[PDB]
Amino acid sequence: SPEQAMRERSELARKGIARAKSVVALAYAGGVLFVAENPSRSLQKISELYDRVGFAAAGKFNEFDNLRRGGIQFADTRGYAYDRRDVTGRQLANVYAQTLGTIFTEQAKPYEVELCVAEVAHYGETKRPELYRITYDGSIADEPHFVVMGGTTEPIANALKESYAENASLTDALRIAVAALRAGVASLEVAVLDANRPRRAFRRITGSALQALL
Amino acid sequence: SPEQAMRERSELARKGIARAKSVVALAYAGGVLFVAENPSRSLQKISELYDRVGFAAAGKFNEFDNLRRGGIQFADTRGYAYDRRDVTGRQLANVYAQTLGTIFTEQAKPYEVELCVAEVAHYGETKRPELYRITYDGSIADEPHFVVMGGTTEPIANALKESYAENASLTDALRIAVAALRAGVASLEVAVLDANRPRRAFRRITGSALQALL
Amino acid sequence: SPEQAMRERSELARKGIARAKSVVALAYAGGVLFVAENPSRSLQKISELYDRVGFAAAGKFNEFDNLRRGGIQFADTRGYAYDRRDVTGRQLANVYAQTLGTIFTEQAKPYEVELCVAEVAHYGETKRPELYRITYDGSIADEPHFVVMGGTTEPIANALKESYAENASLTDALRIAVAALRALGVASLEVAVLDANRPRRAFRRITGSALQALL
Amino acid sequence: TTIVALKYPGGVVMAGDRRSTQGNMISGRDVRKVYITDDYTATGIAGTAAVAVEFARLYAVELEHYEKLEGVPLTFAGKINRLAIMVRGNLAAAMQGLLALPLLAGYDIHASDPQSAGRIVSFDAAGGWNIEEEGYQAVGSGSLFAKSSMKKLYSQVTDGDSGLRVAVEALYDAADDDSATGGPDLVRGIFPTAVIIDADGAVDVPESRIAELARAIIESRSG
Amino acid sequence: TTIVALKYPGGVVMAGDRRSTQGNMISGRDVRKVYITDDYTATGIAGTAAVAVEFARLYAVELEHYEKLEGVPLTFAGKINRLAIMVRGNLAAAMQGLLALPLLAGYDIHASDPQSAGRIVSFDAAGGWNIEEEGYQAVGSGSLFAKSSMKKLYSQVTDGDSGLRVAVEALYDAADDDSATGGPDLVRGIFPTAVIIDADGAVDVPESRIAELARAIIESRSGADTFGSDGGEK
Amino acid sequence: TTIVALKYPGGVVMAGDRRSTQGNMISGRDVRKVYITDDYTATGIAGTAAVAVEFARLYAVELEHYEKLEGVPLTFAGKINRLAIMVRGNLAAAMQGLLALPLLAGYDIHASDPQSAGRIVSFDAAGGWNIEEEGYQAVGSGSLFAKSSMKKLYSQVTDGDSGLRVAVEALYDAADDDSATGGPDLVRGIFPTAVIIDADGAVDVPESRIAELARAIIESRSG
Amino acid sequence: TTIVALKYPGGVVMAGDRRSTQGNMISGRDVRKVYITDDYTATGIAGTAAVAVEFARLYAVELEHYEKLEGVPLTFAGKINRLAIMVRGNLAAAMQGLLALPLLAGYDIHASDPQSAGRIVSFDAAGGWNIEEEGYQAVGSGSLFAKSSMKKLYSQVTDGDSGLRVAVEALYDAADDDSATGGPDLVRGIFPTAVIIDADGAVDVPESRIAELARAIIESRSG
Amino acid sequence: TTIVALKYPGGVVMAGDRRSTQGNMISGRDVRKVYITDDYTATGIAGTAAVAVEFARLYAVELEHYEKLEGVPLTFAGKINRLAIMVRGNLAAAMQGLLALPLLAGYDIHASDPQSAGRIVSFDAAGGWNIEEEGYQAVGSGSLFAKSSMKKLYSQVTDGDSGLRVAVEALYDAADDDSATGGPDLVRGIFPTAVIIDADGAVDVPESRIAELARAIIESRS
Amino acid sequence: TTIVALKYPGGVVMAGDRRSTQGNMISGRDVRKVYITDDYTATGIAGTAAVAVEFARLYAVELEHYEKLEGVPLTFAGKINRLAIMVRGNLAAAMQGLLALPLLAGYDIHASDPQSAGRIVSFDAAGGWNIEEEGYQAVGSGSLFAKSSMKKLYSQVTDGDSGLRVAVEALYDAADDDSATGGPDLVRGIFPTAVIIDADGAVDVPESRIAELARAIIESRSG
Repeated sequence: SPEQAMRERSELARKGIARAKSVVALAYAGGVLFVAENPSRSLQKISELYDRVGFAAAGKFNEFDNLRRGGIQFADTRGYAYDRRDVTGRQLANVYAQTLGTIFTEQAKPYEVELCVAEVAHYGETKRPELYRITYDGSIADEPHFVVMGGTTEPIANALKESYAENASLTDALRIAVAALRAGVASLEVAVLDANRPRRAFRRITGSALQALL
Repeated sequence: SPEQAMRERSELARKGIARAKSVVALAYAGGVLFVAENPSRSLQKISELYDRVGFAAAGKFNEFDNLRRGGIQFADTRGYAYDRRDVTGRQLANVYAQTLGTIFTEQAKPYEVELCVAEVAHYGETKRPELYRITYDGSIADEPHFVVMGGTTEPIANALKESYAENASLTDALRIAVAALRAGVASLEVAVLDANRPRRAFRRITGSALQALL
Repeated sequence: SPEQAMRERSELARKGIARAKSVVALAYAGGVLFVAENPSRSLQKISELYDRVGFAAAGKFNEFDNLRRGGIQFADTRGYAYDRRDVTGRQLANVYAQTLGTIFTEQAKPYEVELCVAEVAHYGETKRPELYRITYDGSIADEPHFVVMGGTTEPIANALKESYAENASLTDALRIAVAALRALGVASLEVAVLDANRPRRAFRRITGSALQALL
Repeated sequence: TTIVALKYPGGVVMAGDRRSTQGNMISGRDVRKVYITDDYTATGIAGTAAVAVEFARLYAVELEHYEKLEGVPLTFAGKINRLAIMVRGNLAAAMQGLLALPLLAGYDIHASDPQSAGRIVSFDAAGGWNIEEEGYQAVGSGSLFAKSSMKKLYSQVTDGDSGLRVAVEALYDAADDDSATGGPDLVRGIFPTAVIIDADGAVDVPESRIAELARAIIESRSG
Repeated sequence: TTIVALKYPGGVVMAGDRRSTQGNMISGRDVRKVYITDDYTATGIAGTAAVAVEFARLYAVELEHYEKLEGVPLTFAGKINRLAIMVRGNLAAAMQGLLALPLLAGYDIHASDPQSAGRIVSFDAAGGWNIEEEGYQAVGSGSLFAKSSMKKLYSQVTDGDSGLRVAVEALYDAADDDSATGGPDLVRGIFPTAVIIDADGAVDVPESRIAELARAIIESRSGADTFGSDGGEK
Repeated sequence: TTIVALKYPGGVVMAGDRRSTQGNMISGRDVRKVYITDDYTATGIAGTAAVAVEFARLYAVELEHYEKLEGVPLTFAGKINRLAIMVRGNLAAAMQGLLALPLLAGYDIHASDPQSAGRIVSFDAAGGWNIEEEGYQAVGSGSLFAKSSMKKLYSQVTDGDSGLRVAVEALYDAADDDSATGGPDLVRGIFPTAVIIDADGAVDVPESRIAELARAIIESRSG
Repeated sequence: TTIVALKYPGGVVMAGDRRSTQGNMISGRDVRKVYITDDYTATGIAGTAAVAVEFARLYAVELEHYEKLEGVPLTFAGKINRLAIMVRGNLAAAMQGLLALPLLAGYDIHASDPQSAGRIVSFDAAGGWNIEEEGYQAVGSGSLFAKSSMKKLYSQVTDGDSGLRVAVEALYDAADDDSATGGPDLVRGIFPTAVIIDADGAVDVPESRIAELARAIIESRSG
Repeated sequence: TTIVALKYPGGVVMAGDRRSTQGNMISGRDVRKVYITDDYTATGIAGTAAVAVEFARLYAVELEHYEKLEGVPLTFAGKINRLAIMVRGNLAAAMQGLLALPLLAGYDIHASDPQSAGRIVSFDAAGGWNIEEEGYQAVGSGSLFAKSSMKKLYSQVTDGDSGLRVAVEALYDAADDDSATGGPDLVRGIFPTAVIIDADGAVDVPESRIAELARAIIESRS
Repeated sequence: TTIVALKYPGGVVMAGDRRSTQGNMISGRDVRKVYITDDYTATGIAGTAAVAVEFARLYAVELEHYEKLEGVPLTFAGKINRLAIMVRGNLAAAMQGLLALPLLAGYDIHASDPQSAGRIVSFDAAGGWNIEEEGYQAVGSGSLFAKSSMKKLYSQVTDGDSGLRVAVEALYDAADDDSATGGPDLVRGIFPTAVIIDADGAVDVPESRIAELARAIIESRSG
C-alpha cells in the first residue's frame, strides 16, 4: 500500500537521522553561530553557500555533501546571471525543499538528511537573521531563534528553549550552544556568519581561537 | 523491507571481504609503508594514484582494479586542469566514498572491496601522513596510525595496537607489519610512499632489497 | 536470494564447461604447446591473438569465439596505437577477466567458457613463458607449468603433474600432453605451438603429415 | 533618432523624438521611443525601429517574469546585467544591419540618499555598460549635438520642470543639426514624448506641458 | 588603456588609468580597470572594456566557486592556469576584434621568503603566461612607455610608498606619450586607481594618497621644465 | 629559438636558448625550452611558446598516465608514436600560426649496447618522425647554423663534457647568426639550459658549468 | 503592383491593381492581390506573387486555427503581431529575392468609438509595424504616386463611396506614373478589385461599381 | 523545347515538340514531353529533360497514391497545389542549372458548365501558379513565338479538330523561329505528340492525324 | 623519391631510394621506402614520407587483422581492393598536399603457373588500380626515367640476380636525372634497399650485394 510505503520511508529516514550527530545553529548579536559535534577533521558538516548564506546538515555524509555542492552551484549560477545581491537564502531553501521532496517521492531510498539554511543581513544593513529547516520529505519550516538537527533533539531543544537569550554575545552564545548540545575542541566544528564582514560573512573559528572562547 | 535488503547487502559484502587476503598500511618516519599478502606476481593490490598519493585495496580484483583506474583518471584530469599540487588524497577519498555509496545503493550487487588512500607531505615540507579508509557502504574513516583491510582484521589490529611505535624506521615498520599480519618475500607485496623523494613518492621494494629489509 | 542466484550461475557454468572437450596447454623448451580434443575440421579452439600471444578455450563455441574476436580487436588496436611491443598477454588476460566478470554478474546467463592466454619471450630474449587461466566468473590464475581445461580435469591434471618434464623437447612434450589427455590421432586433435624461435610471429600450426610424424 | 536622459535632484527624466526615416524619405511622424519597463525604470532604444520595439517588449516581459516568479523585483544592477546580456546577444544581427543601442534611466529605491537615487546607464555595441556620473547622456544619430547642448545647459537644472525644459531644448538642438531627428511639428501638433521618474514611480508627461515648453523654446530662438 | 604592476619588498602594487575611448572620441573618464579577484591577487585587463569586465567577473566567480567547493583556495599556479585557459578560449573572439589582455599580480602566502612572495604574471594573445621576475610589467596601448619609464625608475623602489609613486609616475609618462591613456585630471579630480597587496591581503589605495602623489609628480615635471631647456633655449 | 641535441658515448645531451620574441621586440629573456618528460627522455619544442608549453605538459601527463595505468613505462617507439600523433593532430592549428616542432632525445634502457643507447628523434609538420643516425640534430629558426656548426665540431665529442661544450658552442653560433636566438647574457647572468641523460637517468646541468663553458668560448673567440 | 487603403467615417476600404510582370514582359492581367483574411480584416501583399499568395493563405489559416482552438477570435494587436512575426521570419528569403510587403486594413469591433474603429497597419522589411494615423497608406512599386495622390484627394472622403472613388483614382495615378502597375483595361473589361470593411463585415466590391467609377475618372481626365 | 495548350468548347488539347539538344548539337529526335498524369489531366514540362521526366513520374505517383489511400481523387486545386509545392521545392536545384517549368491542362468533372470545364495552369520559377483565362498558354524556349501565333489563330478554334490544328501550327511557328524547337520531320516521319482531354477522359492523338495536319500546314505555307 | 618493381622468372623484386627532401634541402639520407606487408607481398609508397609510413603501417595491420580473424589470408585481389579503397579515401588529404601513391608487388601462391606468379599493381590518385602486364613499373618523381631505363634493360632479366641488377641500374638512372632521388652514396656507404619475393616468401636483400652491384654499375659508367 502507498500509505505503508510512506510510513516505511518516514521511519527509515527518521532512524537514519537519529543515528547521526547533533548540529545546532542559533542567531546571536553578530549573526548566526554554527556549532556541530564532528570528531572528524576532514569531513565538515558546516559550509558556506554564498556571501551571506550558510549551510548546516546532519545525517549521511555522501547525500548532504552532494546537496551542498548542488546548492553552491545554483547560488553561483544565480549570482553570475543576475547579480550577487539577488541571491537570497529563501531561494536556496525552496530549491532544497523541492529537491528533497522529489528524492523522497521518486527515488528508491529517501535522503537521511536534515538541512539548515541561514541568512544574515548585508553590510551596513539591519535585519533579523533567518533560519530555514528542510526535512527529508520536503517540508520546510521557519525558525526564529534556533535550529537543532540530528540525533536526539528533544533534550537539546528543551535546553535551548530554557536557556536561549537574544542579542547575546558570541561567547555566551557558544557556551549556551555547547551546554545544550551536551544534554571539547577536538570534537566540535564551529563557524560564524559574521554580519560585520564587508562582503563574505562566513568564517571558521578553530584551534586556539576556539579554545579562547571556551 | 528496505532494512532487510540493507542487511543482506551488508552481510554479502562483509563475507566477500572477509574471504580475501589482508592488507596493512601504517605511517612511519619516512612516510607510509604498504604490505599486502599477495602470492601472485602479476596481480597487484598496491598502486600509485598521484605524486604523493598511494592506493591499497582488498577484495574482488575486478572491482577495486576498476576503482583504481577511475581514481587515476580523476587524479590526472584534476592535475592537468588546475595544477599538480591541487590534487590531494582527501578529494580522491571523497570521490571513492561517493562512488562506492552509489554502487552500494543503486547497483544489483555491492562491491566487495575496502580501499585505503594514503597521502604524504610534499618535498621539503613537514606534515603527518594522512590515511583514509573507505568501506563497501561508502563510510569514510580517518586513521592516524594504521589501516587493516580484508580477511580477519581483529588479531592483526590488536597486534598492531600493541606493537605500534611512531617514527619507526623502515626496517622496524616492516617487521611490525609482518608480525601483525602473520597473526615470505615470494608471497608479499611491499611499496612505500617515500616523502624524501622530490616529486613521485611511490616506490616498490621487491627482490633482494625486500630480503635485505627482512 | 542473490547467494542462490550466484550458486545457480556457478553450477550452470560448471556443468556447461564439464560437458565439453578437454584442452591442455603446457610450456616446453621452445615455447608453449597447445593440444586440444577437436573432432571437427572447421571449428578451432586454438588461435593467435598477437605476435607472441596465443589463445585457448573450452566450452560453448559461439561464446569464446566472440571473446577471441574481441581480444584480437583489442590487441590490434593497442598495437597500432602505441607499439607492437607494448602489447602483452597480461593486458589481454586482464581484459578477458573483466569482461567475463561483467558477463557473469550482469548478463542473464553466464558464459560457459574457460580461457587460456599464453605469452612467450621475444626473439633473442630469455623469459619463462607465462600461462593464464580465466574462469567463467572472472577469476584469473597464473600457471607456471601447464593449464588443463574442459571435461574431467582431475585425471589429466594428475597425469600431467606426474609426467611433467621441465625444458622438454617438442616431441616429448606432445607425447606427454596426449598421454595425459587420454587419461586420438590427427583426425580428432588440433596442435599449434608458440615457437619462441620465430622472428616476429610465434604462432604456428602443426597438422597433417607433420603432426603424424611428430606423433 | 535621438533620446536624452538627465538627472535632477530627486528624480530622472528621459525624452525622445518622433521621426523614423528610410534613408532620406520620412516614413513616420509619431513614433514613440521611450518605454516604461516597470514602476521605476524607463528604457529608450535607438537604431532600427523594429529591433527597438522588440527589445523593449522582451525586456519588460523578462523583468515582470522574474518579479512574478521570485516575488521580489530585481535589483538595479540585475536589470543592467540583463539588458547588457541582451545587447551582447544581439551583436551578430547588429553586424548585419539590425543594430539597437538602448539607454536606461531609473530610480533606485534601495539607494541611501533619496536626492541622488537617479541612475543613468549607457550601453555600447559590445554589450558593455557604464553608469553615468556627469548627470546626462544621449543616444542616437543626433546624440553628439544633444550631449554638447546639455553640457552647456545642465547648470540650469534645479528640479523636474527645469530638467524637462533642458531635455526638450537638447532634443530641439539635435533636430536642428540632424535631419534624421524630427523637431517639434507645430503644423501637425506632434511633440517629443517624455517620462519623469521619482520616488512615486514613473509617469508619462502630458503632451500639453511639452507643447508649452517647445513653444517657449521656439519663441526664445526666434527672438 | 594602460595598467602597470611592480614588485616592492614585502608586496606588490598594481595601478591603471581611467580613460575609455571609441576611436578618437572620449567616451569614459572614470573607468575602473583594476579588480580584486580574491584576498591575495589583483587582475587588470586591457583591450575592449566589455570583455575586460566580463573576464574579471567570470574569473572571480570561478576562483570563489572552486574555493567554496573544495574548502581550500587554489594555488597560485592553478589560478595562472585558469586565467591562461580563459585567454586561450577567447582567441576566436580576439581575432574578431574582442581582444582582452590580462595582467595578474598576487602575493604567494605559501612562498618561502615573505619579502619575495610578490608575483607578476603576463599573458599573450595565445594564452601563454610568463612569470615576470624583473620586478615590473605593463599592458595596454601605452605599455611600452610605462615599461621604459619603470626601467629607469625601479632603482628608487624600497617599500610600498615608493613603489606606488613609481607606478603613478609610469602611468603619467604613458598618458604623456599615449592619447588613448588618460592622465591625472585635476579639473574633475579624477585619478588612477591602485591596489596594494601584502602579507595582510589586497586593499584598495585611497584616492587622497594618489591625488597627493599625482600633484607632486606634476609639480616636479613643471619645475623640471622651468629648469630645463632645449640645450639652452626655452 | 634554437634547440640542439647530440649523442656522446654513453648518453645524450639537449640544450636550448632562453629568448622569446614578438616580431622584433624582445619579450622574454629567461624562457625554459627543454623539459624532462620522464626519467630517461627530454623534449625540446620550438615555435609558438604557449603551444610548446602545452605540448610538453600534455605529453608528460600522457606518458605518466600510461605508466601508472599499466604499471610499466612505454617503449621508446611508443613514445615516438604518441608524440607524432600529437604533432599530426596539431597540423590544422599549425596552419593557422600555432606551429610547434618538437625534438625528442632519450636513453633506451632496453637497448643492447649501453654505449649506443642514446636516441635522437626529429619531427616535421606532417607528424613524420625520423630516428637520427648522424648523431646530432637541431630545431628552430637558427637550427641551420647550429647544425652546420655541429657538423664541424662533432669530431671532438668523446664524453659528456665535450658534448656539452659542443652543444653550447653550437647554440652560441646559432645566436650569432640568428637574431631570434638569444646568446649568453653576461650582464644579466642568463645562460642556456641543458639536460644530460645517461644510464642513471636525466639530470639538469647546473648553471655554473654552462656559464663557465660559455665564458671559455667567448674568451676563445675574443682573441 | 500597387495596393492602397484609406479610412472613411464608419469603415475602411482597400484596393489593388491586377497586373503582374516578369521584368518588362507582362505575364498576368487578372491577378487578385487583396484578400479577406476574416470577417473584419483584409490583407494586401506586394512583391513576389507566389510569396504573396502563400503569405495570405498561411496567415488566414493561422488566424482561423487560433479562433477554432480557443473559441474566441484574436484581438487586432494579436493579428498584427502574428503578421509581423511572419514578415520578420521571411527576411532571409527576402534577401535571396523573395521579398513580400503586406498591408493590413481592419475594423476593430472592440474599439470605443464606432466611427473611428477602422485601422490601417503598414510593415517594413525588418518586421516593424506602425499603425497609420493619417488615414491612408499604400505599398508596392507605385506606392509613392498613389500616396501623393491620396494626400491631395483625402479631403473629399466623407463616406464609403467617396473613399472608394478616391482609392480608385489613386490606383489610376499610380498606374499612370508606374509601368509595373496596370490601369483600368477598358478593352478587356478588367478593373481593380476592392474590399470594403464596416460594422457588418468585409464584403467584396462588385465589379460594376468599380467599372463605373473608373469610367467616370477616365472621362474626367479626358476633358 | 515548346509545349502548347489551348481551350476549345468541350475540352482542352496539349501538344509538344520532339527535339532535345545539348547546346547546338542535336541529341534526341523523338522525345515525348506530354504525359497523361491521370484520367483527366495532362502535364507538360520544359527545361532539363531528366528533371522533366522525374517530375512527371513523381507527380503521377503522388496523385495515384493519394487516390488509392483516400478512395477519392484529388480536386483540381489540390493537384495544382501539389505541383506548385514540387516546383517550389525544386528551386535550389533550378538555380544550379536543373530548372523545370511545368504546364498543367485538365478537365474539371465537378465544374458546373461542361462546355467551360477545361483548365490551363501555368507555373513560374518561384512555384507560383495562375489559372490562365486567355484560353491558351505555352512554355519553353519557343513559348513566346507560339503564344504570339496562338493570339492570332485562336479565333478559328471551334471544336477539338480545329484546336488541334491551331496547336500544331503554333508548334510549327515556334520551331520556325527557334532552333532549339524541332519541327515536323518529313524525312524520318517524326511529328509532335498531342493529348486531347474531354468528358470521356484523356486520350493520345494518333500519329496519322497529326501527320495529316502537319502536311496540310506545310503545303499551305509552300 | 623513386621506387621500382620488375618481374623475373620465378618471382618479383622491388627497390627504392633513400633520400627525403624538403624543397631543395636534403632532410634525410637513410629513409626506407619498401616494406614487407606479409609473407608474399611488398609495398612501396611515394610522396609525403609521413603519409607513406602511416599507409604502410595501416595496410599491414589491416591485412594481418583479417588473417587472424578469418584464419586464412586474403586473396591478392582482395589486398588490391583494400589498398585501392585506402587510396580513394585519402583523396581529400591528397588534394591538400598529403598525396601518397603506393606500388604493390606480390607473389600469387594460388596462381596456376609458378613461373608467372609475380604480380605488379599500380595505383593512381583516384584509387584506380591496374595489374601491369609489361613486367615493370615505377613510382615517384623519377619514375619516368626509371621506366625508360627499364624499357631498354628488361631484355637482360633472366633470374633474380639480373633483375636486381636491372632494378639498381634503373634507380641509378632515376637519381642521375632527378635531384629528389638519391644515388649510391659511396662516402657514407648508403645504398638503396631492395626486397625479393619468390615461392619461399619475401626477404630483404643484404646491403653487401646491392653495394657490389652499385659499384659495378659505377665502374662500368666511369669508363
